[PDB]
Amino acid sequence: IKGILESITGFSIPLDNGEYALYPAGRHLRGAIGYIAFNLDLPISSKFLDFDFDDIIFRDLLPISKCGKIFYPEKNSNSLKCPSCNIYGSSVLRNIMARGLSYKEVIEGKKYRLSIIVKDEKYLNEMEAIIRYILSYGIYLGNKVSKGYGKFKIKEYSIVDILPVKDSEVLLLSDAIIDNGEKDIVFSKKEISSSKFEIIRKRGKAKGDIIRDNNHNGFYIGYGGLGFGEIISL
Amino acid sequence: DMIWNEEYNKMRSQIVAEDFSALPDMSHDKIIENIEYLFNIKILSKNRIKEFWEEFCKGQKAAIKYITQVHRKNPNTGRRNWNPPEGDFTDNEIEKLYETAYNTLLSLIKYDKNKVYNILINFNPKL
Amino acid sequence: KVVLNINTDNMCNFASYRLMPFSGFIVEKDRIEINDKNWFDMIWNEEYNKMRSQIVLPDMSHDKIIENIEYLFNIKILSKNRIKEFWEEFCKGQKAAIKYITQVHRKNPNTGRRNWNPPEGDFTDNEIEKLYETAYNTLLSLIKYDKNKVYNILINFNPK
Amino acid sequence: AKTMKKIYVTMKTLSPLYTGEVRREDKEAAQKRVNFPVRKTATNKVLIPFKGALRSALEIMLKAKGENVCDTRPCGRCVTCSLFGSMGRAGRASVDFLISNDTKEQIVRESTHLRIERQTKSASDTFKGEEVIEGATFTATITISNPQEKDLSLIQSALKFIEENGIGGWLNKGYGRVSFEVKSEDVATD
Amino acid sequence: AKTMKKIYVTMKTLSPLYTGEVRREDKEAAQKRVNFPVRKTATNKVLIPFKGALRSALEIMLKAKGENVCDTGESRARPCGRCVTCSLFGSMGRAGRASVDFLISNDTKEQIVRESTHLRIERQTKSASDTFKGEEVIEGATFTATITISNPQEKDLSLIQSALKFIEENGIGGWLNKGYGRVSFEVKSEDVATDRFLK
Amino acid sequence: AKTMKKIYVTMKTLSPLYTGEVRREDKEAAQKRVNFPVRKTATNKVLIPFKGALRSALEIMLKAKGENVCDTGESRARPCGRCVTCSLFGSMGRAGRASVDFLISNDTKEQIVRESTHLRIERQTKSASDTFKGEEVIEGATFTATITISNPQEKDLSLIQSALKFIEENGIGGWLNKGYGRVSFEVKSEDVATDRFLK
Ligand SMILES: [Zn+2]
Ligand SMILES: [Zn+2]
Ligand SMILES: [Zn+2]
Repeated sequence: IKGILESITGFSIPLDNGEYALYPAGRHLRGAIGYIAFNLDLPISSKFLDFDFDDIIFRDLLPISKCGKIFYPEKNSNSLKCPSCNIYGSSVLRNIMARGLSYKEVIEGKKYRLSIIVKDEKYLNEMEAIIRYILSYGIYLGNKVSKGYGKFKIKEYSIVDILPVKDSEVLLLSDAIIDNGEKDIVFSKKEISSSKFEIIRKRGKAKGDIIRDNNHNGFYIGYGGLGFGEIISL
Repeated sequence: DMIWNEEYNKMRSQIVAEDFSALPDMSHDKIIENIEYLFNIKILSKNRIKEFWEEFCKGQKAAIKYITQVHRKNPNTGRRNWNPPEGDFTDNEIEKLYETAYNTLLSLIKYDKNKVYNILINFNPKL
Repeated sequence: KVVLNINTDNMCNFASYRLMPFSGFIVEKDRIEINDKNWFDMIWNEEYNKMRSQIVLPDMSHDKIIENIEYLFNIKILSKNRIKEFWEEFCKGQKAAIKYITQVHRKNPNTGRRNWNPPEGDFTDNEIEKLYETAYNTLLSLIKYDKNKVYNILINFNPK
Repeated sequence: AKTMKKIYVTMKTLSPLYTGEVRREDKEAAQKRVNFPVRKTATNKVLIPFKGALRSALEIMLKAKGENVCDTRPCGRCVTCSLFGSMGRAGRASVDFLISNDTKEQIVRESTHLRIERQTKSASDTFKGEEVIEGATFTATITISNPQEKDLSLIQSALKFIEENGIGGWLNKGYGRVSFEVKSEDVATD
Repeated sequence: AKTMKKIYVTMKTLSPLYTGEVRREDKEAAQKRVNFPVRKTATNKVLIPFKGALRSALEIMLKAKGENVCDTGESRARPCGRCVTCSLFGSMGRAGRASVDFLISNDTKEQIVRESTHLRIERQTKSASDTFKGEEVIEGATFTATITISNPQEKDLSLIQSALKFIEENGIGGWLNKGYGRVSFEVKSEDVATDRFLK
Repeated sequence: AKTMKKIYVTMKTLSPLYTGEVRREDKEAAQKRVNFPVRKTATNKVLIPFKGALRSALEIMLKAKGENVCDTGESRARPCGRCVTCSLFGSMGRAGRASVDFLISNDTKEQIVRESTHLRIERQTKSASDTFKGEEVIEGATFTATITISNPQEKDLSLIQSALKFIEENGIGGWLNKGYGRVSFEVKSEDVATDRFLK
């Protein structure tokens, strides 16, 4: 499901070592949508509760550019540049000190990609319902969801077919998970109506690196899915 | 009764004729020349030009009414309401300059509002 | 359909009939409406603001410019507000700034008042008129320069 | 969870409103001109913290009427902890920011504030702050999940308390006095 | 904390009122016709800063009487917390107990604001050396403000009323030494529980 | 600061009095009938500017006496700040201590303001070459002002009373050369304490 999301209120997603990432990741999208499906008792909730399901792949929200295409990551850096057009990064983070609380927030108004993929007919009605909900009443990503930070309304919704990358020469669009990886990817898995919190920290490989690997792992999928690692045709 | 008569006179003072609701022609150059001549001999003064623009913005009819009120030679007194000209003039030149003011204002009555506004800022910048 | 937009409060009782002297306007439209003066003042202002809607280089030395503007800032002719206004004019072109110095230096024919601030001190009247003149030449030569030099030179005298 | 309440709250300012600009870079960029810039988006619309104001309104009102409501360190057993969130459990009332409908150039106006000596009657200090004009209509969409029965009453009670006291900053000078219009709804189905 | 005090202040202008425009864009849009604009709303209703006048009146009278009151009107004068003015109207720490609204007019600017000619006359020439225009509020204009007091003390109403007599004597707004701003005040006070808005 | 001088000024007209309308809208509404209206309230009571009259009086006499007293009558003339009339009526950095109220009449236009016919007579023909109609305040009309002096000195009563005697001599308002504005002043002074309003 290809789409364009526009932020009217900005978002704040933190990382470790006092960094905040440029773009909202697909793990945040997933967590928001699974909350939203919980609030509407949609039949897929239990599956968003599971961190393993790979049928629905919520990719990462990547900043679209003036080109209209998707900005692509750059190895050994903290920015993304439309190969089509000469950069997104380290100029949209904005330092915020609010009644004691000091954090960082990525400024609003920029347009990001809403590209999810659905490999079964079991959800087209369900996703439809979630995009319809995201359309009429918005979605929220990041911190301070109940304070209105992270407002994200749709700007475009197209149900357009998708096909895997018929290339073993693939560039990592986002942070893949490998057993001996160097970038520690940290995320979390709450459990509402159970009061359970956990911080999932797993090693893996960073984005913007070309991988010469004949596996091809379906469409992207590096191994976590549910966000995590993506790939693009080089 | 007295406060009613005073208030009723104040009422008709308002909504007179057609506010904000049959003319000679002369070139734009002629109009600047005549207003520029009558500015410097104190006939078309700044108060005159102000009340010109106030009666013009309420319509052409109000401007014709005010110009016929100023130019009206009163048969009892023989006095038009123009400001008397400054300098040495005989009587015939004085009435000819008053008729010049008559024709110039009645001819700019026919023009549009932005061709009047731009002709009375260089005499009245606080129009 | 006669609609009363007069306040029906504050109404006396005379001859077993309630009554209130009114003073307003009748408006034809379906409705024969009764409005007060405030309404006519609002409509008069709206139509008046609808009619007013249609409203369309002796270069001396740099050291001269600094010395002149130092003297005029000390004797209080070229003040902080006038420097800021001249900077806003020079920041909208040079012709605008031509018109602004023309407006300030315009001696009124009747009064003989130039819109500069009277020089603080004890100068004679011919000296005051020549001081207004060198204010005119100093500003008018500063319009002939470019934006960087005009900026650095005016910020010494108006820090904003 | 099968029922969800969306409280659509529009606002029109009756007094000039000030809420402080919160981001350090845009504050410092505006501090060359404005000593108190107003909170603005990158799309030039005024953002207003709304959750804390409604929360504070419930804590003073329910402390006065005698409910066991914590003073904000939450409790987790009070109904303000059920509405706007405890430290463990999340809040049922997810409150949006009160975004402006119009743009900065139409509703935000730079202005002068003073400090006046009390024996000389002259201006000792002078500073500039940006404020939002009156009649500028703002909207927010308060979301209450697992709606209890007395949620809309509590929200409108807080809303009338904000109309009584004000929102944003400089509330004791007279700023932030606003009027509120609410339209509710329920959300189910696909 | 279980009680709040509402003081509804209505004010009638006796000699004409001036309170200058603070908004830069509105003042500069008014500079084409007016040199001294009056402080208007965007809803075309005159606003008058009221908390500063009350605080200044209370500090002048309480300094004259001989309480331990400070002066928040000097250049870098930090207000303390140990006053009755700093308890009512605030300090750098604890906020003001009295929330004082703006004095917003009951009528629009078409009815009560009049553009005015003011003069400066030469002494020996006895002619008008300078002329300018300023907007003034007509006499008889009614302005409404409300002062809420959270955690009332007993002498709060008396202090607010004493400050209102001081403003009646001295004036509100600007041009106070030249006759402007002399007003009359009427107070309607009530005690309301803070749970007044709960159902 | 613990005391304030209050000068209650009761003025009575001995000649007809004219000062002029200053609001453009009331002047326009009155100039359909009256070429020179008096300055009036919206409550139909005549106002007469008072601070400029007292200040002009004091600068003329103190400049004739020889004291270092500045002239604020010249075009955009800055007050010095170090003279007597800068202390009493004001300077750039310090507001004047004598808050001078407007001369509000005791009566109303229908009792004191009378329309009037003025003439301009040709010197050779003895015929009325011109005429005009101006409103004017009658003789015996009583006006009330209050001068409130904060932090008073010793000489302030003598200065205000001397300036009032100068205004009695020379006139107040407009048309002073043709005989208008000749008045008498009655002074009731009283020293009050600044904490009088505090209960
Ligand atoms: Zn709690
Ligand atoms: Zn204190
Ligand atoms: Zn002086």
